[PDB]
Amino acid sequence: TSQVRQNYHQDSEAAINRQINLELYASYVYLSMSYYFDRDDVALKNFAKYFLHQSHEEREHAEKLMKLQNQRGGRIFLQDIKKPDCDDWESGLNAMECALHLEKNVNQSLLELHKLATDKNDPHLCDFIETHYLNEQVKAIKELGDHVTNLRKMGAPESGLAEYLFDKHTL
Amino acid sequence: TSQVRQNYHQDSEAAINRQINLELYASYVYLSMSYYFDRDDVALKNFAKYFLHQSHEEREHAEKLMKLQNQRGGRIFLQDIKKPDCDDWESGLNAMECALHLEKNVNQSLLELHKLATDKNDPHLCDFIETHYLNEQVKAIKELGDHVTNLRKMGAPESGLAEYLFDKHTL
Amino acid sequence: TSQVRQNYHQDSEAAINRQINLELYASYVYLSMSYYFDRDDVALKNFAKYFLHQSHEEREHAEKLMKLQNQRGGRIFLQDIKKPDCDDWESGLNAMECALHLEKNVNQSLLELHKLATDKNDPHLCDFIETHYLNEQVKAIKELGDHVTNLRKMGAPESGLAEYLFDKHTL
Amino acid sequence: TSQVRQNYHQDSEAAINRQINLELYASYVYLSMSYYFDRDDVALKNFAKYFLHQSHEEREHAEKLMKLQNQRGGRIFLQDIKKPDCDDWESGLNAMECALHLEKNVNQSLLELHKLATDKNDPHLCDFIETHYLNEQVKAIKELGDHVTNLRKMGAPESGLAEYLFDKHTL
Amino acid sequence: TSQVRQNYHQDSEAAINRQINLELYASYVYLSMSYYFDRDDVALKNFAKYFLHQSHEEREHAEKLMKLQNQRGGRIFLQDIKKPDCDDWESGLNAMECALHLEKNVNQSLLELHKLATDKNDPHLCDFIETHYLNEQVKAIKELGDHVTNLRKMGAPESGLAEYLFDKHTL
Amino acid sequence: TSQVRQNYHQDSEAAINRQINLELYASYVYLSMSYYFDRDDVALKNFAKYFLHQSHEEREHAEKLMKLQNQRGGRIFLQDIKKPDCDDWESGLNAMECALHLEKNVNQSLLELHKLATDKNDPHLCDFIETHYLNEQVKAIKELGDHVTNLRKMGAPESGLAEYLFDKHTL
Ligand SMILES: [Fe+2]
Ligand SMILES: [Fe+2]
Repeated sequence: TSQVRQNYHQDSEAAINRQINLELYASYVYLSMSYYFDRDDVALKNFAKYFLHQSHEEREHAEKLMKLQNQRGGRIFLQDIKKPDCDDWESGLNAMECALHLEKNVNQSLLELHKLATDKNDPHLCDFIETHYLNEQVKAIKELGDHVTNLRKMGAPESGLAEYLFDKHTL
Repeated sequence: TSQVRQNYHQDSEAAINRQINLELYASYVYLSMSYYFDRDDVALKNFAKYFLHQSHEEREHAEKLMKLQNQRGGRIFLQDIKKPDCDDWESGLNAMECALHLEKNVNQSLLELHKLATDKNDPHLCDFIETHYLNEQVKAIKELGDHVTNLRKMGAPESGLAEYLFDKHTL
Repeated sequence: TSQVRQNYHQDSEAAINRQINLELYASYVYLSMSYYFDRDDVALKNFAKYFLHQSHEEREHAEKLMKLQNQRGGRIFLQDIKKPDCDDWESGLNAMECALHLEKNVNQSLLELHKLATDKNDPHLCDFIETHYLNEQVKAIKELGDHVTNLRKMGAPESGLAEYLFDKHTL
Repeated sequence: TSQVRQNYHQDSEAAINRQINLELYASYVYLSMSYYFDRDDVALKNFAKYFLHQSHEEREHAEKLMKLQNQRGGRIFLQDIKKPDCDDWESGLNAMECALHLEKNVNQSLLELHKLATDKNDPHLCDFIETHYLNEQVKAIKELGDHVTNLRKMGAPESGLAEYLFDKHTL
Repeated sequence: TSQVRQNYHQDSEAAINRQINLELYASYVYLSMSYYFDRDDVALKNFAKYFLHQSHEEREHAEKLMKLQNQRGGRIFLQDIKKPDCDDWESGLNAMECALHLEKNVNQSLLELHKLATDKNDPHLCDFIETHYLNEQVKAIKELGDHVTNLRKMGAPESGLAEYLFDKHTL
Repeated sequence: TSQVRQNYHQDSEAAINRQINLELYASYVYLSMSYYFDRDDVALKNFAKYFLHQSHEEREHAEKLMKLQNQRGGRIFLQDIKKPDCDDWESGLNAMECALHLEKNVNQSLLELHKLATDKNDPHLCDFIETHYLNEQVKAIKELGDHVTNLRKMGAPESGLAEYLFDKHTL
């Protein structure tokens, strides 16, 4: 080769292609969670709106990485998006615990993207990862921890009054 | 024949006359439910406002069917409106369960009105039933199911805090 | 039961339950009259709008009596609403004469409700009947008398120009 | 072939070409009626404005059918537009009776277009006919019936005061 | 089973689950096309904005079908989303031809969904398909046909002036 | 015749009846041209809007002549409107050339209407023709000549870029 490419390794190009697939898969998991809470035998509307907003954010993360790949001079290759591991999510506390578990994995993958970028002397890539992806994750993790603590203290999962009142007052 | 009548069978004319009576009877059942929740030993004001709104909607359904009957060239015949089957409604969950049971019967009657219109080659009547009466019913049924699920989970009927808080936050 | 009941007889409770049924029956009669004048071989739109307004007023009278019954500490019991005595109303002068005949009967029933209330020493009930129901009746009767006199003088019922011009200028 | 054609029969294509010609012919009949009522020995201005509005509506019906034909992938073929059957329309009641007679024929032709569409498994065409053409006809027929009834009752055609007052108050 | 389910077959439930997957796959194909036209050796910005808008529309179609599935009383099951068949799209006329080919397949699948709903006596489902999905498809097909015709006439693909001027003036 | 007729010959009455038919026929030719350019294998939207505007203007010319016939005291007689001579119009330059050829014929017919009015001593008719119909024609002819010259110079008909750019910039 490209006429705009300068100081961009092949390994970085492969790692960006893996992160794009990971973000699309997370967006699909959140979409499944959202429409579980819309059923007539679950019926909690603010849980549903919350997870639909999360699903709309992961997709913007993916599109931003695709724009970076085109700016630096590499080529995009897409893969299959696999289906989520759960079909029924069982409760409102259980979904929050699974969401925490997923955001920690995404954070762990970004940290290795950053160590690869520093092993190759690519300061533009290091600055991109630090500015756009690293503070957002620790904020999301802190919020999900707060939610899980409050739901455990109110008395869920073996109490429906707890999840009804949490649906009303926090979300 | 009448000078405006064209492609309108006698059987359709009798079935429309039966549906008008069914809508008037449903309006009278909702009016009974409403003023049960206004008594001084029940005293729940948002249950009462909710059922009064439902009562005002059924009467508009009936008047729309009468206008159709006059547009196509048939004649209206009215019958006696019978009294409701219950006098005391016992609880707030119990009334929602009876309301669900009533809306399902009205839906079942509309489906046979539609099969009769199809067996007779009357596309104007089929379009009227599909446009004005069929999506409204499935929406009403989905809402009443949501309400019953939430009230059962909060712990009603053997808990007064549940119905007090449901009166305040949902209705 | 009741904790709010004070100075309220059983006979008064039965008479209020009869007046509620009478008001619902009058509302049903006016609804029949209204949709007779909407047919394509009668076709007089302001007669129809006038009788539809009367039908919407009788129903509010009934709901106000139900609220009184709950305020004083009695219990509501509903009956069957019978069908009207006429199906075809024959003319525009004929319907006005039947309407006058019906309002006089309702007035006669209120006068006996008032004499019962005074025979029992119930001043709250006497004040309710005098304030909300007695001047409205004499005003409605005076108006229907005016209408009948004007229609007879213009030359109805054996003149269509008369009822066309009355539909247009007065109503 | 056409690159956009899918699930569209030749018979449907011929029937749409016949309906276009029928709508153009109806527009020409209404234009003749309009300018009859503008003569100095007839002189009724609101009859004339009413029939000119009807003439402007039939032409839009025809243009909408031509747009459908181009959307589905068929080809338009035009024919001769014949002249109306009457030159002098004789009265104001007589023109309304002829107008009713014409709208009933157009309705009868649309009903066979719909039965052809269902015999061929074309749901897009059935939905087009039901949504845009079938309720409009029954409304037009009900209105013309009202007009004819009122004019007969006022005493037309052997009374000029009747048609003068009807020209002034209804139209 | 469910407490809201009435007149809903198992076969319809399986067919809706297949249509959801088809809509998600179409959205992913459009997203691939969009970011091909953003490369530095292709560089056509209005082609890219056009295909990104199409990608955002398919996802709303899918979410609407999921809401229907929950309203009627069935259960959602998700599958893997496969990757697109092409990686490099070769030209601007070539992408429009592939887009036409895709929309025709989606239309063919909806027509069989409708024939299944008719063979089972489900008028609510038939009305849903006719109102929300069938006119939209024929409009999209007519537009893509227009685009392909204009690009072929201007002289593409063996002329860069053609696609530059089409990028500027139409899109 | 008539009580308002004065200085109006029978020959003038027949010539006005012929001009009305000529204007209706021109309106129908323009309507055919318009919907040829809407097909999916022609696809030029501003040619279509231009010819639809011309079609709406010819009909107003005809209605104005009918009003004059009623003002002077003659009687209107209508004939059959024949179908256009072409079905496929082949190109944009070709349609512009046919339009020029049609407007010249209409002008030639108006000039003989004027010579007839002068041979009969009818100054009101001469003033009508001069004020409302004669400058309009020479302006329309000058415009169509401009269009044909520009299209020939750009390189049509054997160049699609020419007609695409003329569609965009002039119309
Ligand atoms: Fe609270
Ligand atoms: Fe240009």
